[PDB]
Amino acid sequence: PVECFEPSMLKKKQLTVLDLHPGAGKTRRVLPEIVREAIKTRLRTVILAPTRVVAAEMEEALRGLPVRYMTTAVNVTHSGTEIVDLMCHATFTSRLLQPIRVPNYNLYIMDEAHFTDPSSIAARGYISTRVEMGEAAAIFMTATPPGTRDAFPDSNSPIMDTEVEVPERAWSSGFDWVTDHSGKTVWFVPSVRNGNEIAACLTKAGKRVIQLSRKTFETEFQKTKHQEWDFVVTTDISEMGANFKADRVIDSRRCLKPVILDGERVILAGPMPVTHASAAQRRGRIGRNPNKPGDEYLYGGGCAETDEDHAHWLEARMLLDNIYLQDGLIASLYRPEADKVAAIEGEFKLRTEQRKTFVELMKRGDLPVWLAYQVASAGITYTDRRWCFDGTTNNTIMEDSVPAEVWTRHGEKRVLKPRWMDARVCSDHAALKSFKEFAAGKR
Repeated sequence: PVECFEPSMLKKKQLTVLDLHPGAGKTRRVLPEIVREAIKTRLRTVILAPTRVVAAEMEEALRGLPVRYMTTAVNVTHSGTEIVDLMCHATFTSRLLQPIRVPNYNLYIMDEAHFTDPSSIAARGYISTRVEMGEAAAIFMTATPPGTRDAFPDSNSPIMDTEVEVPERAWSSGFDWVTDHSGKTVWFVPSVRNGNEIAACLTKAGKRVIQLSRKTFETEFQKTKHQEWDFVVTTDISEMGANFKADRVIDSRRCLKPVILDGERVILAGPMPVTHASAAQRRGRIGRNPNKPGDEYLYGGGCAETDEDHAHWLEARMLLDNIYLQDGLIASLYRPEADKVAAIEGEFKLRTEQRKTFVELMKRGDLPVWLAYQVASAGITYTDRRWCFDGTTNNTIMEDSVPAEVWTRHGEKRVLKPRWMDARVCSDHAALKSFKEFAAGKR
């Protein structure tokens, strides 16, 4: 595997995967070395961060170098002469779908290039296709390169890996090893609700617990830096952009993931096995300090053998089939990922007007890719929300165990019952609030 950057990697037609184990200095050391060389050789460059949190960490590593930050996660003074841009994976792919002039970047740098968000998968397909066509160079950085299946990468200090029965519910006995520990534990859970139950159990046992989710990360993660705690109970939000001074990770190795059932609806299936890349990220929270040997990773089962049931792979093809490349050429998925989907290239290419609807439903509408595709390919216009109310009864959306209701643009209170059901529009309070506002015609 390639673990060291060399300037020769910046030549066109080169796609290099830098296999950088957790704690090896991917962002603090390697990324600045790449960016410095790119600037010196006058290469127009885009740096692709998986999240806003990671984008902000990159600015710290790149501080003082001329980078244009195309994210509101960073506020610095641009000189206007920067040739290096920085944006999130989703921003990049979203811009590819717009009628804009996507610059001809000579170099693409993708951090956390294992990320399986549809926009990340699609970005890797676009980038790798451009490299194969001879138009650019790319560097993909990750602890787990796409196509590899090692959940136990290297670390700065040896990690003790033990498979155990991991509790996934509150317990009154049977798991003394959880609470007998005198150190600090990061515990990964599949959902906020599940974490609430485990955190409540630990708190009743006298432990100090901080809970992390996407909603609460900004305020609560700071508390892990400045307050005493025994346990961090966190969703997958902490697989990237989050480090802890801990000596143990507990990982049930399960997650929820969207799955398309019978091509007809999307459910949040699981909890079911996490991917090797995710398990490696979770484990990678510990074993980071050479002077603190003895860290422990306690895990509850195996990783996903196939992630092909994950809806994100098909969604990535829906995005890529609708990104213009050259004379109606369609990019392929990155080769080590290409067999995760069984659709023919072009199956999801929409004609001009339906494609514009698709794009607007994802951007302004903030709908999942799969759902936006169903609506746009049905010939529905962006502002016509009648489909949110005319599904079959089994598509009724519930709020607190009663049918959810919305005041529509036409002044009628109607039960939310979309023609196509995607569990991601109502999987938590924030999602449901957002979909209600969409159904009411408020955006």
